Amino acid sequence: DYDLVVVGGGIVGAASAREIVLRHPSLKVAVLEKECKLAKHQSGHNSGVIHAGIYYKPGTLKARLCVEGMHLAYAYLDEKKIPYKKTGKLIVATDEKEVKLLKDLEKRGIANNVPDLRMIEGSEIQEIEPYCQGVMALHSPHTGIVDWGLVTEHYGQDFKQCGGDIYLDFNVSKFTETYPVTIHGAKPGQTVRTKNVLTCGGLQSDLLAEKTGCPRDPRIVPFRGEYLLLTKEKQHMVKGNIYPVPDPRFPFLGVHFTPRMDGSIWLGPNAVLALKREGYTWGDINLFELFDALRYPGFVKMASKYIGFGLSEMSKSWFINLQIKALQKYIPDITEYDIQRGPAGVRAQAMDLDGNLVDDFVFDRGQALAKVLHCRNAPSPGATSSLAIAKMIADKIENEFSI
Amino acid sequence: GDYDLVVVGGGIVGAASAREIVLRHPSLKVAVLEKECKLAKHQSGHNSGVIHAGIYYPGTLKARLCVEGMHLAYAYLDEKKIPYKKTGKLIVATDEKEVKLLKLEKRGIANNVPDLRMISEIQEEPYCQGVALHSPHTGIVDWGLVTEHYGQDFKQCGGDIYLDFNVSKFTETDYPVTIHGAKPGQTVRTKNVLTCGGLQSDLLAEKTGCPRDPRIVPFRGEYLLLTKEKQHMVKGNIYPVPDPRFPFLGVHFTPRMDGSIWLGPNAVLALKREGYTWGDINLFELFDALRYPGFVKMASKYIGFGLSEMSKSWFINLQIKALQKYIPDITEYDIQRGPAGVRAQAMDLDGNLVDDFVFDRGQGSGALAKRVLHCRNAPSPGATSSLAIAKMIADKIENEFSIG
Amino acid sequence: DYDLVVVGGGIVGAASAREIVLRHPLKVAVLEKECKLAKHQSGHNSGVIHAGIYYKPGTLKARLCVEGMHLAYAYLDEKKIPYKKTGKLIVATDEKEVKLLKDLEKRGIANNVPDLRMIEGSEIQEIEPYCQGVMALHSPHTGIVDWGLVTEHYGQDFKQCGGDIYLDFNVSKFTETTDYPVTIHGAKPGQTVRTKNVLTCGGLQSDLLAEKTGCPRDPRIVPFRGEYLLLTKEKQHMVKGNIYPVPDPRFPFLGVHFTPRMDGSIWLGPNAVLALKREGYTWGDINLFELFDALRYPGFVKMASKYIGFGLSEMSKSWFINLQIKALQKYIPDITEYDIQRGPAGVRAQAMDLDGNLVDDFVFDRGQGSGALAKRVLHCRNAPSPGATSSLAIAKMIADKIENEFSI
Amino acid sequence: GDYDLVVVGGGIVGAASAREIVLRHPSLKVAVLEKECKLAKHQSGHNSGVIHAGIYYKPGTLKARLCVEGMHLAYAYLDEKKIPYKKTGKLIVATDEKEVKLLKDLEKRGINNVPDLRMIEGSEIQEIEPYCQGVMALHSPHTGIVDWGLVTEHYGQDFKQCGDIYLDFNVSKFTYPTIHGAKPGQTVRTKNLTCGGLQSDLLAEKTGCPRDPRIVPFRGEYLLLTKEKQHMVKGNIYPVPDPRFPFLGVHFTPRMDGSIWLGPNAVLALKREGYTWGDINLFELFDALRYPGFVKMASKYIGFGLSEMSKSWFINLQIKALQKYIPDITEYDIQRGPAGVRAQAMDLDGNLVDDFVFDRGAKRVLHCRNAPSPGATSSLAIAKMIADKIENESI
Ligand SMILES: Cc1cc2nc3c(=O)[nH]c(=O)nc-3n(C[C@H](O)[C@H](O)[C@H](O)COP(=O)(O)OP(=O)(O)OC[C@H]3O[C@@H](n4cnc5c(N)ncnc54)[C@H](O)[C@@H]3O)c2cc1C
Ligand SMILES: Cc1cc2nc3c(=O)[nH]c(=O)nc-3n(C[C@H](O)[C@H](O)[C@H](O)COP(=O)(O)OP(=O)(O)OC[C@H]3O[C@@H](n4cnc5c(N)ncnc54)[C@H](O)[C@@H]3O)c2cc1C
Ligand SMILES: Cc1cc2nc3c(=O)[nH]c(=O)nc-3n(C[C@H](O)[C@H](O)[C@H](O)COP(=O)(O)OP(=O)(O)OC[C@H]3O[C@@H](n4cnc5c(N)ncnc54)[C@H](O)[C@@H]3O)c2cc1C
Ligand SMILES: Cc1cc2nc3c(=O)[nH]c(=O)nc-3n(C[C@H](O)[C@H](O)[C@H](O)COP(=O)(O)OP(=O)(O)OC[C@H]3O[C@@H](n4cnc5c(N)ncnc54)[C@H](O)[C@@H]3O)c2cc1C
Ligand SMILES: CCCCCCCCCCCCO[C@@H]1O[C@H](CO)[C@@H](O[C@H]2O[C@H](CO)[C@@H](O)[C@H](O)[C@H]2O)[C@H](O)[C@H]1O
Ligand SMILES: CCCCCCCCCCCCO[C@@H]1O[C@H](CO)[C@@H](O[C@H]2O[C@H](CO)[C@@H](O)[C@H](O)[C@H]2O)[C@H](O)[C@H]1O
Ligand SMILES: CCCCCCCCCCCCO[C@@H]1O[C@H](CO)[C@@H](O[C@H]2O[C@H](CO)[C@@H](O)[C@H](O)[C@H]2O)[C@H](O)[C@H]1O
Ligand SMILES: CCCCCCCCCCCCO[C@@H]1O[C@H](CO)[C@@H](O[C@H]2O[C@H](CO)[C@@H](O)[C@H](O)[C@H]2O)[C@H](O)[C@H]1O
Repeated sequence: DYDLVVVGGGIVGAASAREIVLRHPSLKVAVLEKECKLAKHQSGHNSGVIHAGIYYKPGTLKARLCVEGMHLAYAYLDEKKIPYKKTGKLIVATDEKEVKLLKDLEKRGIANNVPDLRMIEGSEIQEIEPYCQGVMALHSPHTGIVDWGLVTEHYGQDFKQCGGDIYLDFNVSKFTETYPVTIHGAKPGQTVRTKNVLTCGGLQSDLLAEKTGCPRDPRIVPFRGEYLLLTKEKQHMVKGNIYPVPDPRFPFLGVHFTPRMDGSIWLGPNAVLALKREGYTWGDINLFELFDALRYPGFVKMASKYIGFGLSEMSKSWFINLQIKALQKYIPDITEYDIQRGPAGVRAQAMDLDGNLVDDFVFDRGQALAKVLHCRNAPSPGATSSLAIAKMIADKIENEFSI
Repeated sequence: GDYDLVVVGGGIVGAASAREIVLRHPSLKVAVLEKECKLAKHQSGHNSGVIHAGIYYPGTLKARLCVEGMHLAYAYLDEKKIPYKKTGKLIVATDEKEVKLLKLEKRGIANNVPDLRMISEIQEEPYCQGVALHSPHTGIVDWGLVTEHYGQDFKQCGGDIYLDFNVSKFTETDYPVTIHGAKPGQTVRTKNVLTCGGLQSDLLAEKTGCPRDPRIVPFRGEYLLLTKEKQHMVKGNIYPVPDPRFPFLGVHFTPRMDGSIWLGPNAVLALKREGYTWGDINLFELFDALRYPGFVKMASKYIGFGLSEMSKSWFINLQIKALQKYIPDITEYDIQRGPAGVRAQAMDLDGNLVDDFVFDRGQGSGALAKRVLHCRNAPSPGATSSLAIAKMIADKIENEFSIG
Repeated sequence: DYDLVVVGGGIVGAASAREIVLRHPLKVAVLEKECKLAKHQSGHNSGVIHAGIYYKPGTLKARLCVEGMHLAYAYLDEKKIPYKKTGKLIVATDEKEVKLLKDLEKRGIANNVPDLRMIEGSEIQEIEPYCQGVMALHSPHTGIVDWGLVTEHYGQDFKQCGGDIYLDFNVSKFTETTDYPVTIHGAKPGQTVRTKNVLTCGGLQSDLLAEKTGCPRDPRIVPFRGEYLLLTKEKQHMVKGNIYPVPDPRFPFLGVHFTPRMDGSIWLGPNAVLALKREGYTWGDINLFELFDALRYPGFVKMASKYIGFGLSEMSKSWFINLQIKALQKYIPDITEYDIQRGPAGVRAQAMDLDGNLVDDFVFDRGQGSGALAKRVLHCRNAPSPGATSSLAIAKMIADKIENEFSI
Repeated sequence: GDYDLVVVGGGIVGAASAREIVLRHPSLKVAVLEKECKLAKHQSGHNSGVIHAGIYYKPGTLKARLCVEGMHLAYAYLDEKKIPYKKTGKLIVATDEKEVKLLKDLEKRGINNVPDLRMIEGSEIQEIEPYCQGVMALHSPHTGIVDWGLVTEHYGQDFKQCGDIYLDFNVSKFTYPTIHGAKPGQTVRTKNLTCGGLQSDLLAEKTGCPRDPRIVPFRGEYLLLTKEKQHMVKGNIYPVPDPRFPFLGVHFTPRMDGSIWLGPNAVLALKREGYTWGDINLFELFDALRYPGFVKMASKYIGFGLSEMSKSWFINLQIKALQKYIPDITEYDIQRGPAGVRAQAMDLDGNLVDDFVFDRGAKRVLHCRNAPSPGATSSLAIAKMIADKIENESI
């Protein structure tokens, strides 16, 4: 019924299916999503920041796609008239040990050609954020905030305006050979036949790849990202984004202060090991989803080296008074009575056999069903670089299937 | 939009109640809010699918609603032209004590289950044995499809079904109550509210002012699928003689409209409200069910019964020794594990399992109170008695909400 | 240093050591890890002296019981050890239990149990006026005793003939050095004992000690806690003797029985609950090393495949004692939950093969090869039930087994 | 009726008090009731055997008063009875400039009338420990190595030679107005204290004392350095610990037999006598976790306690911290050794008790629920304080 279908209604799958039919309008492209609407998981529960590209090492792939995607996104928001607020980004250092890291993020950010990056001292910190302390800060006024869930839906809008079809409530559960390939949903009779596919399963990147002939690695390890909602009384204390100086050994950016479109400013997210693939709450646990997460060889290797950082993140979440004490190192005007537990997101972090966290493209196919391409990982961050990542995925697909 | 009445629940009880209230009053502006993407996505979409004739329940309301609902169901199935098969039920006894309990025959004759005969005798079910009761008016149907037709009739009467509407907060506003969904900006204004939340009967009732009791204790009903190489060994429904102390009818043989033979369901306590799998655990929803005062009181009396259900689930080989008492030519190789349903069992603070109607509301004569009525439980079988209990739910809200 | 070492100060190890020194007046020592002898199974038992009623006629388990019973009474009177000889009344609950009790009557008189006599009706009131039932089986020769006190007398006779008892000696390792090739190391540093041959009756650790020589993991020791209930002193007059239920013949467990102790107390038990620890006498005692290994045993998965229902039954009645009372009221109905109290417990050293069966026979095992430790250290990994009553008979069997394995 | 005074607990505290009591009044009928077979089978038998100089303790405090006095009393007792010991330096070593500040406060608090407190510079470090690095350090040569289990046996040896140690006596309930044991018939009546280490809270509840202060077991795990490199550690090597906790941190310490133990750490034991990780007790966890003060301390000190468990789960991380002192140790050079359990008392607000705590019901009983640290070196000094409190409550 179709030529190629994209499995995944996330911002990556929507932007890829959009980009491929814009350049090739003669291709019947469909999209299968297991949920009611688009961007229900990662791209629907994010902090909503358009990143400038500072943390990523120059000359790498992630440093190029982020800077290119940040300009492609801003140009896309004006064409579609999507609301967005360009607020300041302050990477504030609190002691003499973090400014050395801040000085590395300084030279690393300038090499990526981020627009108008300045390094302010403690005197000018209140000039951008009057309520924030710090020894030194890094100001990136080009960063902005946007609802990536609305951005994801606008991708699907332009997708089917060119002839696409978005099949929502379609839980892909099996691939069969009959248009040679055939896709089967969770409901009986719900089936779609095509020639090739391209999956962007996000949190189920590996499980979709296990139903074609790909190995278990790289396994998707769920990391919950919890947020705290500051009360409306003190929303004026944060004008823009206030980021901390993170540990460069991990891709996590740490809990930060971030405003949103609805005037709400949120505190987060953290790095909490989710005991469930879609474990948005701490109580929700799946025994089968962690027996494999524990029997995975790479998990024991990462835990052998980085168990202390994951447990202290879980410590600051068990007792939020510890998290407040950390946030007071930046804005000491916030107490435990000025916040309340909000929603959270889960990160689909890839992991190899050695325990490293993957931050690179991971395409895989079977060893008819083989030669079905699975995008098991995309470079961070997937939201800002979405349009740039889409073009790169729109190049891998045309050589794997000859379009 | 603004409405007169709002029904929270896309199940067979919420849809039939919403369908009944608009047929009696076509001038009403009634809406339906369902948190899932389709009607009958839980209990009404994960059931055995057999239409009961009320042979186990006389003089009460459940025995009247089931037989009346069974007659109204066959009339609705023929009017809307929905496929159904009169498979017939065969309640077989095995031991000598089960013969005394089956002599269930007197209660079924009083309830006027038509063509009820005490049978064992012969295999005129060929492969079934044992030392029985036949009622050929018991049939099977897709109750999930029946629920969709209730929504089709409700939409044809001017009603709107809001899907993906996860009700999360009732606040005060001509339409003095407003309803908040999960997504920001999802708002519906109404005058009076009726909730049929099924597995979330108590949680929805808590957002108005109702007490914790009765609590909804999840009981997962796992099913085993007899493979196609032996589906011919069961022609109609073959039920065992159950313990009258529990509403669970025990693991039974039941054919489906697609020709498959399903074996079940059992009674395994789910570690989650929507725990359809054995491993899915919600520590919050688990601790509250156990810390509920009525749970330990019920566990102190019948935990051995629930443990044998779990043991037959952990080791399937123990389950077939029971099934071999009815059909001995079934091995461990002829069956596979299938899907499951979770029962919204209501339980009081004393431990007794609720089986009657439970309507609850607020207290202090406010706006959220008196205008939001919660159906915390409906008599079983809910699917078969759906058209029957919908008439009594419509009568309840007509009195409670004053409708013309 | 010594010619023979018997590790384990239980009733089986002390009887074998006492027997082996009387026949060969040999430098033999006894190593016990605990403070005193009979600190486990020999000191945490029902204290009943059985006659061969339940056991198969003509088998070794049935011969040893009546042989050890007659040897015990002769030994109790010889050493002036206090013992009370009441009766064991096995009552049937329903007609289905009358069929099993009829077989136990024929199975008991075949092994010469003096003197079996079936009773029924109002005759049950003549022996126990508070207990009911359809039919019963009377055994006037069944008595009670302090098996822990009996075990200490075995070591008393063992020391009265030149034997040395090593207390607080936790055997940790078996190494080789001659003339005494095998030395035995303890938990404390420097504590060592050299010997020519070693015999191990470790009870709950018979498989762990055998693993330190070269013996396989099977048969594994699976701990089964046996909890007791204390009948209040206000109703201890309601039971005059031993009231036993007819047990399932598939399991060696005799079932929760009414049993008086010689201090006047009436204990109701024991049950058969799986222990989360080899020496887990309480409900909360959990050792993850011993828990996560009893589950990884191949026989444990096979045994639970067929008898998990009987085990969860025992556990459910252990969590809610009201269920246990409803079972005991089928015999003496005037007992309620207010008339009981949680008491101490014992742990059975139940051996299990790889197929899941509970072995109840003699299991001797030595190391592999012609080395020093493999040919001089013999492990008794299981003894026939009951080890306490059959102690004198088991000791003679073990003594003959040692006389052949080591040529003394 | 048999004895006049009964000391429940045969640890180093119970043995020293019973020994001190009979020397003052040789006419008293005194007995010691120990649950285990030998004396010093628990806390006193499972320690680093260090005679503490007393450098961490604030001046003018009671803990600093008994430590400096008990250390001198212990050195006189070891020579009087000819007990083997070795006087090696402790050498408090620092790392970064942030650790030098706390090391400077340790030198000021010590100069508590500590003897011969010299501050090593850096090049002189190799003259005391040639394999240890660091920036600055604080030396004190009169610290000692000792078998505290051997000393406890000598305390009871004198007590038994001055007029009875009842071993295997698990004191159960209470009834010369009777002390019951675990075995039926095991009895002994007295006219007048308990010093149970990990059970001072449970013994007090047998006569009507409140649950507070509770005893929270903290397992102290040790690591045995390989015998092939048992020469890199000549004396003690202690890190600069966080002053908010009584734990001195994992340290290098040699034993009488030449072995060197690395530790102990502070890992929450899941059992009162939980000497290994897998040994847990559910009843003793609903005790500690449901305790009101435990949640208060956990809400403030969970991060430090979680990293301790992380270093215990993976020695991978533990040696990475030890290499900051001597960097010539690998993973194959270490091996998991034995451990001890700390009888840390905790009040209802979460604070860790560090002073004397005596509580009675009902009048003839007196439970020393806690004693100042370190109880091993302060054994003779603390015993003098316990003997003064029991004489007043009218010997
Ligand atoms: C807490 C959090 C905060 C973040 N904040 C930011 C930020 O501030 N800025 C930024 O640039 N990035 C941010 N990100 C990253 C960004 O959200 C993700 O990188 C991006 O959404 C990845 O796109 P995706 O489509 O792969 O994710 P997803 O949206 O999760 O894509 C997966 C989709 O596939 C569907 N699916 C899965 N399995 C199947 C199946 N079998 N059949 C059919 N459909 C299936 C899922 O339902 C889902 O819709 C954040 C991520 C997290 C977790
Ligand atoms: C395993 C099993 C087998 C059964 N077999 C039979 C049989 O053979 N024959 C028979 O007659 N009966 C049978 N039944 C009974 C029958 O299925 C139920 O009685 C019936 O489905 C009850 O109707 P309901 O509306 O409560 O269903 P439900 O679907 O459970 O109704 C609850 C609905 O409300 C929605 N909801 C909950 N909370 C919210 C919220 N906050 N906001 C919005 N929506 C919300 C849920 O998504 C759901 O759609 C069976 C039941 C079970 C569990
Ligand atoms: C609850 C219960 C009730 C019973 N009731 C009865 C009854 O009524 N009548 C009856 O006849 N029988 C009864 N028995 C059975 C009888 O008690 C046992 O069969 C018998 O006690 C076991 O003898 P043993 O010598 O093997 O025992 P144990 O006493 O268990 O012997 C093991 C000994 O080995 C020692 N040991 C272990 N490892 C080492 C080591 N490394 N170094 C040194 N020493 C070590 C232990 O300390 C211990 O003392 C009962 C058993 C139980 C559990
Ligand atoms: C890991 C660790 C390392 C240490 N290192 C050092 C060090 O280097 N230097 C230093 O000076 N100090 C050190 N200490 C401190 C010192 O070892 C202890 O503080 C000291 O032993 C406490 O004395 P105690 O008698 O109360 O202890 P314990 O020896 O525990 O005394 C309690 C005794 O009473 C018995 N008992 C308990 N309940 C009962 C009962 N009901 N009936 C009968 N008997 C009972 C117990 O069996 C035990 O023998 C260390 C402590 C620990 C835990
Ligand atoms: C499964 C077990 C293994 C777990 C896997 C490994 C997980 C690793 C997660 C690393 C921690 C998350 O990322 C971490 O966030 C914290 C908290 O914001 C940052 O912390 C930083 O900012 C916070 C406030 O925001 C300051 O109080 C803090 O002093 C500073 O270090 C770290 O710089 C960053 O490294
Ligand atoms: C607090 C939580 C603890 C659990 C609470 C109590 C839960 C009670 C569970 C009841 C068990 C389910 O319901 C029970 O099903 C079993 C097994 O199908 C039926 O059992 C019947 O049919 C089976 C075959 O299916 C026959 O082998 C059996 O001999 C017969 O009794 C029981 O008659 C019925 O009572
Ligand atoms: C870990 C997985 C495996 C679990 C282990 C399974 C072990 C098997 C358990 C056997 C149970 C103990 O042994 C069992 O005791 C019970 C209770 O006393 C006896 O039961 C008998 O007496 C009791 C009262 O005492 C009566 O209420 C009962 O009707 C009668 O049958 C059984 O006849 C006997 O079989
Ligand atoms: C129950 C949950 C809460 C747990 C309760 C609170 C437990 C508190 C324990 C704190 C940790 C133990 O004590 C802590 O030991 C560590 C490790 O040795 C010391 O750490 C010090 O020495 C180590 C080496 O040993 C160095 O690598 C480290 O850089 C240095 O800081 C800390 O200075 C001390 O504070």
